[PDB]
Amino acid sequence: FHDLEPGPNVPEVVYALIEIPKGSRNKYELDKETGLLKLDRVLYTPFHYPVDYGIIPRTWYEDGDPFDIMVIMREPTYPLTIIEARPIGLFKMIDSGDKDYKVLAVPVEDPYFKDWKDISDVPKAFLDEIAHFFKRYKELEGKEIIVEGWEGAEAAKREILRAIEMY
Amino acid sequence: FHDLEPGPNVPEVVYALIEIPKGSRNKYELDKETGLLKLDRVLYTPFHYPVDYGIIPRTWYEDGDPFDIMVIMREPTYPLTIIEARPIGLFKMIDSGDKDYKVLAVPVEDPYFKDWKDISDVPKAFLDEIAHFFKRYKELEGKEIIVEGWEGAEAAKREILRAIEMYK
Amino acid sequence: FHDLEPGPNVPEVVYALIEIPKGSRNKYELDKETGLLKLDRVLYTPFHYPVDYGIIPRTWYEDGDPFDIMVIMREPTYPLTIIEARPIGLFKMIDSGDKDYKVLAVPVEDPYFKDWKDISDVPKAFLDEIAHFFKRYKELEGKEIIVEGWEGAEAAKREILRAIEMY
Amino acid sequence: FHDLEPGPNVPEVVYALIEIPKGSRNKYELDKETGLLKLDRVLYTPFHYPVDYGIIPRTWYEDGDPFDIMVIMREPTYPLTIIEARPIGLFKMIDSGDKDYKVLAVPVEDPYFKDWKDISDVPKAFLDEIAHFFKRYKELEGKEIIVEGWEGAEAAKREILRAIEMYK
Amino acid sequence: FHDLEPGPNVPEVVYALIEIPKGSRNKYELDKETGLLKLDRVLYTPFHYPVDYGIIPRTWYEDGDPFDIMVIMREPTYPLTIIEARPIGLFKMIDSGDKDYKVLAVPVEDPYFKDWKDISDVPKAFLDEIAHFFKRYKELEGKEIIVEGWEGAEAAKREILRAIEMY
Amino acid sequence: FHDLEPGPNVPEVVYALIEIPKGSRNKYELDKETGLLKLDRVLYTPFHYPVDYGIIPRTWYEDGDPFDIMVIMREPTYPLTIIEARPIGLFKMIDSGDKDYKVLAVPVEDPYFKDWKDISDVPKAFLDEIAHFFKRYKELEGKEIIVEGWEGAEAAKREILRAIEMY
Repeated sequence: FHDLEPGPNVPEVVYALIEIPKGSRNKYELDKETGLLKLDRVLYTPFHYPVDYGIIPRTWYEDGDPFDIMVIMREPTYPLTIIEARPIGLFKMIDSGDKDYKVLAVPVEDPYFKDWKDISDVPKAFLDEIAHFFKRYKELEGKEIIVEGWEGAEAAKREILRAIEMY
Repeated sequence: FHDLEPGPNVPEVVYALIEIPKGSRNKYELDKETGLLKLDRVLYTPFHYPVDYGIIPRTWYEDGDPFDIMVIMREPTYPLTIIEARPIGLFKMIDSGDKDYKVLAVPVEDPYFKDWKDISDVPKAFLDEIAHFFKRYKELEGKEIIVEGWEGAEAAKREILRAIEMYK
Repeated sequence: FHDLEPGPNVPEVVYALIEIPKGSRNKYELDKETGLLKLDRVLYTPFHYPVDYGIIPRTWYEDGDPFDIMVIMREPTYPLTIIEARPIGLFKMIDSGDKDYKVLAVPVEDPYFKDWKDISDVPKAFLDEIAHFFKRYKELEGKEIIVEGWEGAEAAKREILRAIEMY
Repeated sequence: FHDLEPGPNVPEVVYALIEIPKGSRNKYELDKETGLLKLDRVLYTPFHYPVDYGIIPRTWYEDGDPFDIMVIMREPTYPLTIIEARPIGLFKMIDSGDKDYKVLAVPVEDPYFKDWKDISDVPKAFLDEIAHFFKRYKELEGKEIIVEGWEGAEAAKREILRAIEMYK
Repeated sequence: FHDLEPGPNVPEVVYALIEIPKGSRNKYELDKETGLLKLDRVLYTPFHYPVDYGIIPRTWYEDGDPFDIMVIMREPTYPLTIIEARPIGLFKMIDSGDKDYKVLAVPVEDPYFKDWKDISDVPKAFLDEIAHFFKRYKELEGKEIIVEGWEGAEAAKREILRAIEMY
Repeated sequence: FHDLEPGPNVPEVVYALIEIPKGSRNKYELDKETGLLKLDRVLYTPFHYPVDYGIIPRTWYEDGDPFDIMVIMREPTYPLTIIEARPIGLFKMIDSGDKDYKVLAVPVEDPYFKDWKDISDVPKAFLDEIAHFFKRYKELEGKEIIVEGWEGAEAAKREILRAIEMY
């Protein structure tokens, strides 16, 4: 089952339940019916998840699916691992005509990112790398998405607080 | 960790709960009570599993252990992840008196194997490396294992059913 | 571990419930309110654990924390992997405030260590490589640790049945 | 490091000197003068090569660089190792004005691919992931690349010859 | 390296000829009488190099040895990999007998460090993680090292053209 | 080309030019016509080289092929890497009716094996693991071999000195 919480200070520090460790071509997903890790699909192209992709406990990103969070990690964690994350941005894209934003966060417990606190704290090539990833990783799956851009911490925190109360 | 079902439409597609990620030399089993991961043993020889090995939920085979399944995976998965596998063959092997059969399943969610529906679609070398592995991976342990051969998907599934029925 | 017999033989055949697989730089920890894997920190230096690091269920060690056990593995397992271990020694050190004793062990089901029963059977340098490890990993984090030395197997097996009963 | 020949019997089997081991995100090229490994660049997107990429010794193609070869390898090899590859197809792609074609070769010394003689033997998904990779792996860099398609082994080899003849 | 232009721009665009890929615990070295890769030693502690470690061809540094350069790479290369680097700093330390200065650099052809030119652009903790590294790796081998601190990019670029000419 | 030497003290310490790093399923081989690494074959079975397999510079194991040496290494080296090796045993087997012995050595520069100097210094499960490997790794290649056993250092040193003078 799951019943864990959104995290400590909330908009400030949040919990990140990881499903896909950086470097994976295999896209996993936490099962709601079981609570165990299940294989969603193997990316049709040689893309490797650029970050530790996961969700934030008990959040409701409109309808259904929890709010997804991308944690920058210098060494991938294992699926189903909880991370205390400091949001720093909001990746904004539209899939089937709808907003499909995601929280770009960073690890609290890794001094490397101690002074990282807002998109303008992340080299641009990286952001473009995460962006270029969602833009093409499902293309062979007959899906194309429209990318809008990013937003800083506040928007992130802003969306999180919401997604949570919406939950 | 067995409150889950044998999978989607049982015959044609089942769930494979992995225990051993491809390329591993540590042999992990799914603990009875706990459900958690258990270091079964460290193979006595420099072999690494050539597939993702695991079990089909809610199934019981001849010996008296879950029906084992082998999912051919390009990139290994983590012990305990669920996988929607499509059987394509049955591995017949006898471990020390026990009729220890295994299913050869492929990922439903990887196009690479889009046209791997039956044992006749698998490169004969791969099948060969698979039987050789079991044929010998225990030799040092003292257990001698005889290999019998292969059977296609239909067989695989016929056995899947029977295993499900034996859980009860 | 919420519930799990400490080990099937005691003294000897003990149950090691790994948290940090050898080779890892991410220091993981097990939470009791959840039972899920949780990222605790990221070693501030480029240090990688020299052994799988775990704990013995249903134990209690003087500081309140469980009983830490270092299993010596060739190929690292996965966090939450239950390993039937077998303590061949005890590593004495103090995180500066209450002694923090780790239990050096060897996995059964691996003929490789067939003849490993005391720290005397353990190559010296290795033993050292560990000593240095704790005597130096947190240092960077502005913290010190007093590493005395090692104690025998029976020694370890002593502090062990203590804690396994101390409940 | 090019005193070596195009390979055994040139058409049917060539040598492939690898530069990029499968699964790598760092792009390595074979330095002109030195011969030694050169970090060409770090791909701008989370792509990892899906094959062992390298060059056919003593060959020169249209653009003005060695004829490139792709060896499908289960377990990647080290940059600079030689491999006896068996072509089975030709990848047609145009990089910024240049007719940048590549050979699709398989290992002679891996039974797994025993029956991979032509492009029709390759799982269509794999071929698809291959073209998608080139089609986009440079997008961020500013270079836009158009993909043209595939041709079988005969084609591959016809081009191998021509490349050899252009070295001279 | 028997022969190879130190780098195409000097000051800046320098030629780094890696010996020990980041992540490695085997300390490799390049032999001049052969030019082949050679195992030099195995760090006595479970330390793994934090960066690809190399040297600048056709240089000479006060002790007779070449000029060491630490490139900061995301994915490690392979020994004998020529990387067009770019020194953003200088790491000052002394192996106890003659100062041993390393040259912290950043690879070009990796937009990620697009804006890395001085140690000020380098996350602090990281810089530290290195400092600790040398200030602690050989210790176990009954040896000490005096780690002062870091110096700027121009600082590094200075000691550099020294050695590149000192021949 | 190659022209390197057998090693330092000779029967005592020897050089090991590695072709196949521990963990490889891919069997490589140093090319005599080129001197570059070439792929011999990919093992027909999921065996992974148990050790760093290689050759000793300028040795003549009867006809042709250089004397092969197996170095025990806790972390694999890269192909074409030179290692100073301390012989400790002779693996004895017969392939096509002939002796096809190999030198089992150990790394000088890794304190872990400081006190390893003779087969009786290597856990037995390991020796049986190396042995079981050659016994079956070419079976699917229609070849079966006959395994005789091992011999200690002196035999090794004895065979090396010979193989060299024979060269």
